[PDB]
Amino acid sequence: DLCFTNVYADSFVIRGDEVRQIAPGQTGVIADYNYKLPDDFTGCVIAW
Amino acid sequence: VFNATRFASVYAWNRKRISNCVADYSVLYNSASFSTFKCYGVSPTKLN
Repeated sequence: DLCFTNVYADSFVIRGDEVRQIAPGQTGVIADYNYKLPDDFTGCVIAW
Repeated sequence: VFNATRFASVYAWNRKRISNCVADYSVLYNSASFSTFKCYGVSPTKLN
């Protein structure tokens, strides 16, 4: 029921142990050196 | 204490009162050999 301006799909591959790292506010080498989310994030995460 | 030869049981858990030394927590943080790293009163980046 919602409508958006632009959508940004960001896709990559990480190690399966690094899934908890992707949440905003988390801190850890994947989340600290090569991908960082802001705490005011608005979207969804999908991992498989 | 981390690369120790032997650890003990949970009912006879070893306690070491570490005192009088220079601490650095970045390498302990940055080591990917450690699977569960969660601090409960301080955000780990400020531990430096």
